[PDB]
Amino acid sequence: MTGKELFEMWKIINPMGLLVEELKKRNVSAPESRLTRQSGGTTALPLYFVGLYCDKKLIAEGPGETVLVAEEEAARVALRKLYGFTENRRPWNYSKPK
Amino acid sequence: TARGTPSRFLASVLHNGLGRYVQQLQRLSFSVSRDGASSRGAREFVEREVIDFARRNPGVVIYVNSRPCCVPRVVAEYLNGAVREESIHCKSVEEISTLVQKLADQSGLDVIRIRKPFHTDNPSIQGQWHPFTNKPTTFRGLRPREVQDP
Amino acid sequence: TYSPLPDDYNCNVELALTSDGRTIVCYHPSVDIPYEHTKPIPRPDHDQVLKTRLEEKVEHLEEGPMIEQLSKMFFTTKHRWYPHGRYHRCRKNLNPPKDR
Amino acid sequence: EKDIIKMLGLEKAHTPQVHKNIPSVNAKLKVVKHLIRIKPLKLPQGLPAEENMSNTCLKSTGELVVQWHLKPVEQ
Amino acid sequence: RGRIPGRQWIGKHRRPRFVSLRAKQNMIRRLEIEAENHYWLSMPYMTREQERGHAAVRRREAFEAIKAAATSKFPPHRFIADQLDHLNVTKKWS
Amino acid sequence: KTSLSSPPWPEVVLPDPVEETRHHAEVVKKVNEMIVTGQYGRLFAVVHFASRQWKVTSEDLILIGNELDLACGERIRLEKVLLVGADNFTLLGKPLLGKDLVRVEATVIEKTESWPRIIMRFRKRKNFKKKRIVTTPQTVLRINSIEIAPCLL
Amino acid sequence: VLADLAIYEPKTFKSLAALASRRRHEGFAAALGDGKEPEGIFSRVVQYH
Amino acid sequence: SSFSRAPQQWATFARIWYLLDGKMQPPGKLAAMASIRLQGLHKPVYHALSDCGDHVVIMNTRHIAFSGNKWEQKVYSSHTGYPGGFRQVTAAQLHLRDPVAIVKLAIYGMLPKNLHRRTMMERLHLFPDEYIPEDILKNLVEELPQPRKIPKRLDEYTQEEIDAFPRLWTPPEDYRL
RNA sequence: GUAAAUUUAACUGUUAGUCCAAAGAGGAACAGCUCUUUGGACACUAGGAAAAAACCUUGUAGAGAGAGUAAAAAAUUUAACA
Ligand SMILES: [K+]
Ligand SMILES: [Mg+2]
Ligand SMILES: [Mg+2]
Ligand SMILES: [Mg+2]
Ligand SMILES: [Mg+2]
Ligand SMILES: [Mg+2]
Ligand SMILES: [Mg+2]
Ligand SMILES: [Mg+2]
Ligand SMILES: [Mg+2]
Repeated sequence: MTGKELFEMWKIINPMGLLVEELKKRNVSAPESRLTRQSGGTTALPLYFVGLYCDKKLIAEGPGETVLVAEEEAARVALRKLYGFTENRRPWNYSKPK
Repeated sequence: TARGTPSRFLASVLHNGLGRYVQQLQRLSFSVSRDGASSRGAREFVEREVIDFARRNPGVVIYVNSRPCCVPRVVAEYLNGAVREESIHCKSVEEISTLVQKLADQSGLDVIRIRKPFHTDNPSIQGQWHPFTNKPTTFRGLRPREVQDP
Repeated sequence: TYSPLPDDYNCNVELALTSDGRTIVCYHPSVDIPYEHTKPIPRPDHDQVLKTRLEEKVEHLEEGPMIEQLSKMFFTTKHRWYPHGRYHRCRKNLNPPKDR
Repeated sequence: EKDIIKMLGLEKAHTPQVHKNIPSVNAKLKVVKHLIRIKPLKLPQGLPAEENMSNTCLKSTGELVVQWHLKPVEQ
Repeated sequence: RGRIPGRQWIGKHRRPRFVSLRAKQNMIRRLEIEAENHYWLSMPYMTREQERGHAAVRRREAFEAIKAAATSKFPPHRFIADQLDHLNVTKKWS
Repeated sequence: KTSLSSPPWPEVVLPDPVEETRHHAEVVKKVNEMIVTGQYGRLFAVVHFASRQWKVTSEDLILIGNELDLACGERIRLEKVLLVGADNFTLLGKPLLGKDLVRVEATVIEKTESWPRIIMRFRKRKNFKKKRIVTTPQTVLRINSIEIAPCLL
Repeated sequence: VLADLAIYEPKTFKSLAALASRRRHEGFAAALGDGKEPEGIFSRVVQYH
Repeated sequence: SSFSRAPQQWATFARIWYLLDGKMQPPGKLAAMASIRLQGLHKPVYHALSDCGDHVVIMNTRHIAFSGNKWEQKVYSSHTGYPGGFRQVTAAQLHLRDPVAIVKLAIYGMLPKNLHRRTMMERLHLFPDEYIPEDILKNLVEELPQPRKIPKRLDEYTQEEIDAFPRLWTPPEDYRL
């Protein structure tokens, strides 16, 4: 699991649906998707950054070529932060046990 | 040249050295000649050096076969499946010992050009740069020359 | 009220020195995009008798007009969309090395 | 000028060389004074002794320090 | 339309060359270095009379080493073992 | 007030050193408390090894261009660390961080040699042509872990 | 390393940019000052012996 | 950033549309700003073979300003190939004939002299006036600051600024002026 | 201050020369001209003066995805008058 991502190993369908259920277990309001960044909307190579906001507080943000794809990516980023599988998380401790 | 030869990125076998180090050398097959003049150094290596070398490398199986041959050779086989055959023709005992020790220290990957003298599966910790990394946001996300509530 | 750089686009940079002065400590927490600086996503996009069938509107175009369409679509020149001979196709490495 | 540079042991550029401040040595320096940088040697702690021969360093200021600990000063 | 007759940097008619701002600074920088060299050559530690003979002993001994090395040239020794070890090329296992 | 009456750049007033010294202590203590409570994830470091500065993190690989006189599998500590950083804080040396502050350890996993390198010389119309092939020894190091201790005072 | 830090550690690079900007401003104050003030906090040099 | 591999690469190498206002601005300073963005030289991830260029939109190219007498001195010359087809026109004549030619030629000369330059020009959009197509407007991202500060005319100064500047001399009371 | 020098033994090749700086001669105080002298460079490396044998910087050889430097960018805009 050195370079592998969480969802590259755990394949899921509709991450947004799973994200909503996780927040309900944590008594957190439903996230709201908004466009934080946008570039080349009318062109063939767009860029969108969709941010998920709970109680008007940013929890995750994700890029994508379309709003639907970027929103799905943001849900994956939110799940990674909630589950602790961030890219910059603490590396596995392979040292000898004390 | 680099264009006329293959290339690869720096890597290891099964992330060797991360949890534990496993010697990638797996097998050494020597072919020495009893009477061959070019195998004089090979015979010297077998008499006094291969026995001590086997003690220091319990994980490497060494096969010494004494058969008539004009060019003695040593075949090194690694865990990843790579097979490397090296000639010890008219080599002294010291040169053979250096060559054998060189084979033990190698990972078995192809000895070709390596594009980068470093490898990392997590090159970024704070987040890879994108064009909006250092761009401030505007109120209501209005684009330049955009009118709100027309 | 002095700040070496604005703290409104990337992170809040705070510079400090230890007591001995041998170490520079930088505290740069990330900045979150405010809710007020975001646009809502564009969620919104007859008694017909016959079932609505999918209609193929992709009409074939000649080599000339197609490349003009491709060049304008991606803002490139026409030269990229012309083919190349077998000599260059066979030289391409179909299994290039991959890093991470 | 090429020969005098060899006599003074200045074959390699940017390599400091120590010479005595005597008229005969200065006579050679005057010939190639346009090819060299001349600085006086400073001894803040005096000449190196047998005990600290191996702990000497020539700083960019022309000072030869007899102690070189590679540590920051505590002051 | 503007061409230099013959070669550019040689001849009666040459392409003009002009001194840039950094070209002057580089020359002045080297002039300052040589000016300081003039100062440090103005204060000899000893006079010529005092200097005389103060290193004659070392210079003579240095040349005697050169003479000794020059006159020490001779063919190297030859050993029986070196000649006999050539028989090992036909050494074989029993 | 004219166009050249004042310099184009705006005036800059540096903070009071007496007040800023207190501010620096607060920042150092804040970052030091993060290390005590372990409020950091993956750490990246810039180490000076074999005349070159390598930006490394845990589980990385570096290809040194010379033999290190070390058996394969031996673990060594890189004592020259110019920078250690996290997701929120970064420590800078002047020019090197203290040994007690940061500890970087690496493992020797491969001792090999480079691919053959062609060294060719050629001068036209002079019958000048020589060829040499060189294989430089190499050592592969795997960065195992990067550890920081609360030594910021 | 700075090129790598610019691409993969933008937050660290901004701190380096801010540090250079702060040191640059301290140099300007020193030039304008007559020398009757202490050195800048980031302008101090660690001496080695 | 904990992004997936495909979106992470897409975000880094995305194209950004920049808007530059050329009113009362020298074309060369506009060209220098545009040239950097077109080549991708403003990105830390820049490389010649990475094709990291961006789109530059310049408006009010008809209202550019030339320092000195460059309107009457600067000459744009080209040859049609046929004998006697050497045409030389001043900057003033070229500007009136084509309002976007002066800025276009300045940007074209600053780009690298290779086969990527013509592609980079396809990302450059020039408009003589404030009119910009709706599609071009909808994809704009950031407006670059004007390289030159436009000086204010005498009548643009407020009374407070006029009162602030002191009178320097006392004219004679009997002078006709 | 330096490490070369002479002698003895055995030979080959070079003996059709270019520019620059300097003192001169011939020509016309012409030549990328011709002839001597002092020195440099070229006929060997690399950087620079745009391209560049002769100007400038720099030489002793390998590997590096380190670093400090050397030479190194052209300046200038003018006619009133008792
Ligand atoms: K000429
Ligand atoms: Mg010519
Ligand atoms: Mg074209
Ligand atoms: Mg002869
Ligand atoms: Mg001649
Ligand atoms: Mg000569
Ligand atoms: Mg010849
Ligand atoms: Mg050249
Ligand atoms: Mg050298």
